[PDB]
This record gives sequence, C-alpha cells and structure tokens, in this order.
Amino acid sequence: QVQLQQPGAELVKPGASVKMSCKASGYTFTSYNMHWVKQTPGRGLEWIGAIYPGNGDTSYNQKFKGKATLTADKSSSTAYMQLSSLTSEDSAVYYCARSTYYGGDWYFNVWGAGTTVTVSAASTKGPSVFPLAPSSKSTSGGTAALGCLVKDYFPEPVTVSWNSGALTSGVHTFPAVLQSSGLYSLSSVVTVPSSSLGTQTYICNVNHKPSNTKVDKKVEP
Amino acid sequence: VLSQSPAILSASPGEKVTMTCRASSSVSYIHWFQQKPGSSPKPWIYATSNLASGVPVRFSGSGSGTSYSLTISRVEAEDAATYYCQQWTSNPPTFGGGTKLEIKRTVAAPSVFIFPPSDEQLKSGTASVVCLLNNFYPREAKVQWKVDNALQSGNSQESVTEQDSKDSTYSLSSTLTLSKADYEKHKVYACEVTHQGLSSPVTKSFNRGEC
Repeated sequence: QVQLQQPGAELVKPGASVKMSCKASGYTFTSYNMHWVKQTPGRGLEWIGAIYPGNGDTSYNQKFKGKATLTADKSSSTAYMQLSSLTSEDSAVYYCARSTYYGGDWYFNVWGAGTTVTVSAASTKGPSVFPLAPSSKSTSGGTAALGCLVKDYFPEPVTVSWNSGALTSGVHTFPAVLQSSGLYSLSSVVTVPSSSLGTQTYICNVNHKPSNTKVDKKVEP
Repeated sequence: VLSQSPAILSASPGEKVTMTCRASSSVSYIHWFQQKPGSSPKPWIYATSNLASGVPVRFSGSGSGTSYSLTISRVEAEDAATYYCQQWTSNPPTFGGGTKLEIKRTVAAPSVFIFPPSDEQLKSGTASVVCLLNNFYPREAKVQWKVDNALQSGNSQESVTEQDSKDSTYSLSSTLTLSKADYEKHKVYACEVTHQGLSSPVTKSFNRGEC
C-alpha cells in the first residue's frame, strides 16, 4: 500500500525558514512525481509545486516560486519541501501527495497526513496532561465518562488517541480553545462501560510535536 | 478556477442531494474529494464519474465542459463532510471552495457530566472544572457555570465537536478555570445546561473537598 510519511508540526519564527520531509512507501519512489499542497481556511486547497524524484526535475505554481524549494533523496525515498522567509501567510497545513493517471488526466490519489506550520515569534509550550476521572457525577445509564485535559500549550496541534489507537468508539476530542495568554487548551473524553471499570485500563496518548511532548496519562476512578 | 454551490448543504437520510462545480474555462474532467475535520482529503470521484475504491454506489458524478456535479442518491449519516472538486486540464491544478454537507436528525438531549480538578493540577496552583455535554442535537446549547449558586462570567471557555459520522450529533465541553486560592473559597461547583431536548435546565454539581 502506498503511504506518505509526514511530520506533525513545526513552529517557525517570522523571517526564518523551514524544511519538512515526506517519506514515501509501498511504491517505487522515483517512478512518480511528488506534489505539495497547502490548505488554509481562507484560501482553501492550493497546489504548490511538484518534483520528479526520477532525476530531480521541478515545477512550481507561480505564487510559491519564491517560497518553495523541492528536493528528493533518491536513496532515502524521502521528498523535502523548503519554505523560506516565513510570514503569517505561510501558516497552514502542508500536504505531500501522490498522483495517478486515468483517462489522460491526473488526480491526487494518496495524501500524507500533513504538516501544520505555525508562523509565530512566541515560544513553544508543552502542555500539562491532567486526568478527567470517572465518578458518580460522571455516570449515565450504565456508562461512565472519563478523559484527559491537555492544558496550556503552543502552538497547535495536539493529537490525542486512546489506548494506542485501539479505543476509538465514543471518543470526543474537542477543538482547542484559544486562551487570553495566546496559549491553547484541549480536552478529550470517552464513555466506557461502568461495569468493566476495574478490569479495563484507559490511557490517553497525548502528542505535541513542536514541544516534543509524548505523554501517556492513565485516567482511573 | 472552480466554484462550488451551495457552500452548505443540509439534508436528512435518505434524501437525494446534488452539489455543483463550475469552472471558469472548460475542462476535460472534474475530480471530487471528501474531507472531514482533522484529516486529509480522500479521493472520492475521479475522471468526472468514476468512484474511488470503497466509495458507496450511492455516490455518482456527472457533467461536461464547464459544469459538473456530485450526487448522493440516498444520503447517510457518514456522508457529513466537505466536498472539493479539482481540475487538472491546465496548469496549475486548482480546487473548488468546497461544499459542506450537514445531516438532519431528530432532537437529542445532551448527557451531562462534570469533572472536578485533578489532584495534580490543584497542586500546581490552578483548578479547572470541566462540564461535558455528550451527543446532542441540534448544535445549539447553553452552558451556565454557577458557583455557590452565583452565575459566573469571564472564567470559562467552551468548544463544540464537528458532526458525528455515526449518529449525526454534536458534543461540547466547557472548562471553568479558577486559581487554587479562589477555588477553595467556595463549596458548590455546578454547570447548568439548557437545550431543546430538555423541558427544564439540567444541573450537574459537586461539593469541593467532599468525597
């Protein structure tokens, strides 16, 4: 299966530069072009440019001809996009994408998870992870609610899973709220059977890449 | 360049819905993508009318020249997402603005839960109290924080989920944050919930320092 490996996030100071990677798998790297796409809530989805890992040939959208620099490690099967002189406009999710041919035309069939870039002079802040413990005031019709409070971080995003991704049903990971200090907070909850509460272990896995935070918190009654 | 309409599409299972993609200049094909919040766009329909692997027969694409469309025969709850059209006839390839699909369903009251500050957080000198509203519809909901029956203002922040792909509901969390010093100056901490599925406000509360 074709997979595109992409780092989570990068905090970048205004005026500096950033270089993000895209490790390809499941297909012959040099036999297909690699594309890069930018997404913002304002401008939506925008194609940036493409590199041919076959022999290092590139092509760019007009707008990103100064911003983007496309390279490809022919040996590592990893493609890189370098952005330079970052401004607030460069704050976005950046996707690397594979394309495929049909009916004479092309379309993006495989996408990476995306790299969330934040252009800010503000410092990174690792969150504190607090448990939201199941109680009697947390009990509904034979089910109990529990979770984790991912508190005070910068910048976005924080990803949360439960039991290393084995628990997805009934999971609500809320959009982060922006605090007056400029920091963000987030919470993730899940409802479980209250009857197996003494035999099941519920751990939230919190990831905050820009601060190298990788935390497992057990939430217990 | 591409233009989609409507910006927001609202429907119930299993209504028949259609969404359009208009191009400035004529194109050979239009490709459709589906995206849900937090994840990457997924190829949905390619070369105007061909379904991607794992796409329900329910979906269909049509159009030619400069006008194209995506149609869902009998919409289902999991279809709640944003749909983008894409062109690659001339360089550069461009995307549409996207059509967002919302699902209609019956009224569902929220299940309410409240969480006191963890002992760990309290030791750091801060107390966050969390109120949870689970799986309700419609989206509109009001949470009021009352501390010893005194209505709070300015010390809480709330967030709502995207629409649930399985039951078309929404969830909300409200977080009340006080200093540790202020927190232990009061006893009763309550969030009062009003929603269309409730004939009267519902209160979840705890007494601080009581277990």
